[PDB]
Amino acid sequence: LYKNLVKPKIKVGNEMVTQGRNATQVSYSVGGLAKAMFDRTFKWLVKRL
Amino acid sequence: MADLKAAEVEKAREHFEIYDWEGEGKIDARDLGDLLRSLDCKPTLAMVKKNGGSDKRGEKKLTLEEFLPIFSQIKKEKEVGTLEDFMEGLKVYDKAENGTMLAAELAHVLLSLGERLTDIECEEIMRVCDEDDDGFLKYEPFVKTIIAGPFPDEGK
Repeated sequence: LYKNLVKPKIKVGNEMVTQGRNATQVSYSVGGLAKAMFDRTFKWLVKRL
Repeated sequence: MADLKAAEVEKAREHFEIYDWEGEGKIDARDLGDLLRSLDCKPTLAMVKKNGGSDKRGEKKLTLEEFLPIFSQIKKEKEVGTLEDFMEGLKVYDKAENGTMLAAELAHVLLSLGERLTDIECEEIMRVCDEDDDGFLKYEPFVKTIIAGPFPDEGK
């Protein structure tokens, strides 16, 4: 879990670089996973309903 | 293609963030010289100005967005140098097959042609030597300490 928020994996085509996010960006980038997750529970309900 | 790895991006960030003396995130075009040098790419001032650099101070300022398309160009150079070129080169002094070099004769070659060193830097290059009169250095320990750097095993 933790690590990847601060220091991501950026694969640009054929090259991969680890580099740099921030404080507002960790409590953006965790959602992030809660961007996918919230909008997929939203979409899960949209489907279900 | 080539592009900068996570480790390399950290090397480039650290040094740049150090060079921000102002508090705005920028480097001078003069300071482009020793910045790349600390980044460990070894260039001529000719290589520095080739990518937008200055003799003078107070000319142009470059961001990291500018600086990285400098550094990712610089990495292409192949002819950096080895040891053995320098051996072959510094052997030419000989006259009697001794590999030994008199002090005046050795300061003068450092001063005269090239990007050049000063009077002052020659006083420093001599500093490590002690207690040999009329007055001989030697080609092999000399070159090896240059490539070894400021702290091989000992270091002052």
